[PDB]
Amino acid sequence: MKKVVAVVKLQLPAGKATPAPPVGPALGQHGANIMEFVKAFNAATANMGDAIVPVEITIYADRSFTFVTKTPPASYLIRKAAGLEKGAHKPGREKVGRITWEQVLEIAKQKMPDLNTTDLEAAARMIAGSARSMGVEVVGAPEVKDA
Repeated sequence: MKKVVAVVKLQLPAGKATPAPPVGPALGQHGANIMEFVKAFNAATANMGDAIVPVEITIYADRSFTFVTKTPPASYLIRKAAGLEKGAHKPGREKVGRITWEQVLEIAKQKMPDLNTTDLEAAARMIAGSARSMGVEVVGAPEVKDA
């Protein structure tokens, strides 16, 4: 028994997971608990939705699998900072989706723990611009003449 003894470096599909992974035995022999493995996975990938995520299941001989990923594209925290209850629907004049500049920033800041990004303006345009993709507006974005 020592520090990290097995690292499962590979891709994994959010949700759409099952007792039939490429590892299975290569992971089961550990003795741990498969269902537990998948549970925490599926359970988190389910809490976030089905998708694809690169992971390196850091397994320590003490029989412990360290590994957690999340932070969906936008709706992740946008859902709150925005204000989407039921969701999208037929066109309407109600107009919804208003996030503030600082809020999208902080949300666009911790968004890159070690990603190839450090420019606020980039991550900003991402969360914001992405919002534009989705269908939201930012209360902060000067670019219109007053006359």
